[PDB]
Amino acid sequence: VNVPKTRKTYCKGKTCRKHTQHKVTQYKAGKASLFAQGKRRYDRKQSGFGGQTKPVFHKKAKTTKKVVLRLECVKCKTRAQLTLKRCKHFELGG
Amino acid sequence: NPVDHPHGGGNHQHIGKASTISRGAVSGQKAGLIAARRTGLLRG
Amino acid sequence: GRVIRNQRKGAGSIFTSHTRLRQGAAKLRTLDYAERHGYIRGIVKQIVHD
Amino acid sequence: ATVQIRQKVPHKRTFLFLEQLILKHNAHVDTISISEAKDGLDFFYAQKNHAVKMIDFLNAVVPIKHKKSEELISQDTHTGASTYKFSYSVEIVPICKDDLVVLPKKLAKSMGNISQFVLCSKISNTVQFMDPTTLQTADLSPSVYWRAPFNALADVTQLVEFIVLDVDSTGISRGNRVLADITVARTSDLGVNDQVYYVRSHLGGICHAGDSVMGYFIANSNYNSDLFDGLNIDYVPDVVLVKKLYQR
RNA sequence: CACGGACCAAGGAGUCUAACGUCUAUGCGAGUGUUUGGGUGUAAAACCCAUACGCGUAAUGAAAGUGAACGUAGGUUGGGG
RNA sequence: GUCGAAUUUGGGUAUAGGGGCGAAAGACUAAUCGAACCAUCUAGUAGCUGGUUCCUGCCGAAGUUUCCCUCAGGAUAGCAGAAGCUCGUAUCAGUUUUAUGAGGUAAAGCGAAUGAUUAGAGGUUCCGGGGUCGAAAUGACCUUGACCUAUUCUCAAACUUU
RNA sequence: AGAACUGGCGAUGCGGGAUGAACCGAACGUAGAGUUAAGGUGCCGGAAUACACGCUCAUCAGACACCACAAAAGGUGUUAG
RNA sequence: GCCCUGAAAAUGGAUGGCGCUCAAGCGUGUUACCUAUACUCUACCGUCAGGGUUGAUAUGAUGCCCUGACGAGUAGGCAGG
RNA sequence: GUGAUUUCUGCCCAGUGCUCUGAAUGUCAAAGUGAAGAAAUUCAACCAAGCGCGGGUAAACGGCGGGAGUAACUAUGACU
RNA sequence: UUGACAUUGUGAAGAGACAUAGAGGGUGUAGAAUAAGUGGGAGCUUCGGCGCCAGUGAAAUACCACUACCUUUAUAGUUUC
RNA sequence: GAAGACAUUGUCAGGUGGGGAGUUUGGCUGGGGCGGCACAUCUGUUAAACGAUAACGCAGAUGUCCUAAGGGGGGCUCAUGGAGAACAGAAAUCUCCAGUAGAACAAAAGGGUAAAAGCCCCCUUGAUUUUGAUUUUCAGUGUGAAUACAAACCAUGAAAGUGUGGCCUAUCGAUCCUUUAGUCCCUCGGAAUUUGAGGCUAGAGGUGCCAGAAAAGUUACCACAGGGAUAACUGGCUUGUGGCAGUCAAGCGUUCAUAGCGACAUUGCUUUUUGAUUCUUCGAUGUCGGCUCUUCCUAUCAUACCGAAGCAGAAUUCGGUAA
Ligand SMILES: [Zn+2]
Repeated sequence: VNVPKTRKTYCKGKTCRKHTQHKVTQYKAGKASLFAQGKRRYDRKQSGFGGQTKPVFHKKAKTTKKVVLRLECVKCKTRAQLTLKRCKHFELGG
Repeated sequence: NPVDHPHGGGNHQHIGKASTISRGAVSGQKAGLIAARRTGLLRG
Repeated sequence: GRVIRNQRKGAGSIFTSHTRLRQGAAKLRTLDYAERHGYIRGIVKQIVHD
Repeated sequence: ATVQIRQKVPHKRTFLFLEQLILKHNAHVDTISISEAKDGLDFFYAQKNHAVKMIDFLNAVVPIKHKKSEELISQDTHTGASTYKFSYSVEIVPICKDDLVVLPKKLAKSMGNISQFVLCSKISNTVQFMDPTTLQTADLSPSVYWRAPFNALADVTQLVEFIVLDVDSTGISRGNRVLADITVARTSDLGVNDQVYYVRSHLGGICHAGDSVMGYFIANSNYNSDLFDGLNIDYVPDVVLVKKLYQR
């Protein structure tokens, strides 16, 4: 599927609150920090003889990912997130 | 029977796996040829 | 599982050596001055079976 | 008795090859009935000994995970020797000749420390793999696959055609295949855009500048595979050339 | 032609508790609860008791935090008496 | 069967439980061994089996929905009981009539549709897919491709106007 | 084997079908008198060896529906048409 | 329409049995008769409902009195004993 | 492991195992070193054995099929 | 089993990475020519030095947009073997 | 005497480690097991004129595709047939007539659609924001998908108007955890600053066993609680098939349809055969055959008596009562 690098869309900004030009770009996730409470807890729990203590997911089924677009206003630099359907092929139409 | 020995058991008399054991194996595994660089007869 | 006879040979108790009829430990004599310097003479009294 | 052949994929490239080969060798003589199915089919026989014959025929040409099950027909008295209906379940490996795969880490570390980005190259009793970035061939057995099965990342349908521009055969060579440093563009960006992709393929000895080839375009793809998510995205090729679409 | 039962006697199986829900009875009533403890005692009872505490009288929000009358404490339809 | 020995045997002595011993049977280890015996944790847990103590009166079912590694079971709704509260013959009913709506089954009616049409004479184009092998330069192979009108014959029968 | 509607059994005795979980009738406090249901009235068995028009004689007749089995093909055997 | 042949299975046996042949069989029709915990009437128990009675007698209303209807029941619920 | 004696014990090291007196960086933990930062921390290089590569090994586990061609015919328990 | 720290003291040599200047960095028939990306590049230079066309070309040269394959020593040392 | 600050010993870290330990090894189901997914969903039919209605019932389908195949507007009309035009052919392009849709609308089937919902062209991003009400599956909970308005901002068009994704019906996902966007909001609880962390509001990463455990086998050494909810031998129902019988009997039987054998079929019998059911037995119905012994049936091998025969006799065949 294709989606161009720009579109005119509603900015929720305090100043805009209008249809403005928005630069779209695909959403890539972060790096999964180590000082997150739920990673610290996991470390503390694995620390011991014990075993593996939490589950581990094997039984995948999905072969796709929902596409998320990060839009950014060109005059406010305010950002937003839109979601699309699942697809196997996605590129930005420069 | 297999309790008694690793070679044990089977509806025939067969080892199943190789008799060339490692050197870093443990007590109860070292039942065979222990650190074989070689096996078998050379020529006669 | 059980333990194999190789594993049971290490505590002994039936796999010991049978040591009643043995004359003794066969061992050269101790290294002393007579044997580091010059020599010393000895004599055989009997050949026996161990 | 009967055997139940299945390949758990929509496109079944190793199946048409298989049945073509079966008719070529004429190993379908005691077949009393051929029943189609969802993803494969069946072959029916009146004695276990002719079914196992064809299983032996299959386990030499293609990779399989075969089994056996029994249902009881009639408990014959006065003998104790009853009769039965048998059923073998043949599962072909779901990987075809030209598929992009991502092996697991510990298997790749054992099959020569080959990269996980891999193309299947040849289907036989074993399944053969090749790294196109650098000529490294491996071979995997079904007894090792079915221990820890994985599935392809992209089939032949997801291929898309490219147009090659420059072919530098500076790379090393092997039998029948030679490494190159091609530059190549897409036939939806040429004429309209001017972005090009450089690829260290294995087709420096086949494809010349100005002919249409076929490859996977990874950058536009939206994959979800926990193994693909375990790789260094920066050392991934953005294109993977496979074959040539010679003009006829 | 499913299971138990040869016969008699005695014994023998939805209880006690902590915290709770609906309902009911009683006491007091925006209050209520004496009984941790104290005074006292005809002595494990009965009788008397301050302070505090608990529940309630104010909710909401993740939290900071703010915090309930426009009105004869509203209008309309019905409503027992 | 064996009977001068790898013999039989008393006593003493060593090996003790996931351990011992085994010329190896998973055999023997105090009538106990695919892991002894004794006491305790222990009234082990059991969606399973069995049983469950006096009378009379009144009302009185369900084996069905949804979810559950769910199918000898639970929660949930339903059925049922009891407690009653506000009111006092409303406006209700497993029912009929009148008026006004939805339906597309039974019945009726039509010829038809791709195969085996029991087929019949033929019309040939290349209209090709897919598999393998293609240091693809030019490209071959086993494979599946083809069809042309006449539509009979008996009714195989897919449909819809009402 | 799996469904739809109603009814019933299960949870249900009573009269009848000899007998029967389901059929027919009919649903139950204790008793008396009367009348009936479904079914029956030769005797067992309470009740007409009652009346009337006809058919049948079977060397395994036939005889209360569910129900406990019966077809095609034949007979100048007979009856009527 | 009836009857016969077709229609053969294994302990001795089943219109329920005896037995029946102008039937005690079959078809159809007319009366009479038998009898169920059903229907009608009456008495009695109990429950449900409605109403009268603190005139005031045994102050009690826990009751007393009149009227009508109803009563099956497993699991299970409540009440009175 | 095999199971007196006699005669024999064939071909396979691809696979799994075992092994090595073979190569060097492909991976490669903790500590340690360097850089940024105010610091916690983060990143990078270096990096043991092992893995991986190469070799050997069958009286080690074990395995020992199917074709296509030798000119009229024939393609052999031969040859390619 | 392998590594690190400690136990654990006293040494001597050698080699190796960083840390400033180095430049030796460019080698298929060969085009004069020992050719990496490049940069407008036919010109800035004293003599024009060559180049531009030319010539194998893979390379296109001078000069530099000046990053430049970038090789071994010397430094105060920083420290692994 | 040897070795020597190396070993050893202690603590961490990596590898190896069924030698050993602990546990698990889904469901539906004409038994279970293969196979299939009827395990989450869609269409027609089952389905019997509202609606609901099952089967491992039938024919198929989904886990996608699209910045246009979405949205608005304008212009035109399709499949096909006929008559014609050089190369031109059954078929290349052009022109006329007919043409209710016989075309197309991403994809299953069904419905729908003609100055369009189709074919071409133009402008665009309603595939946007805030949160709620409602319909469907349904407990009237979720998820998913849709319906109709409101408050904003936008598009398109002359305007009316339409547009909150695809013409409608399917095309997808909780807690925990991580991450991003936002208010630049809250908190880090002795008071402050900067990092860092935790929080609120909307989203994504996913559980397809699709209201969502993290999981390989074997037992013929086996064991326990139980089950005719359920296979096991026995029975009882059923007759596809087994065995037997009757009517039609093409035709074969020296010419001479049954002296005899045999088509097509057709009705139909027995439980003395398999299949099917799972109704009785799972806290004992002792399970193959043979030895022995008794009785019964007739669908008669012989014996007895009859009848018919391409029955001279003889010998046979068929047939009837007859067990
Ligand atoms: Zn903005």
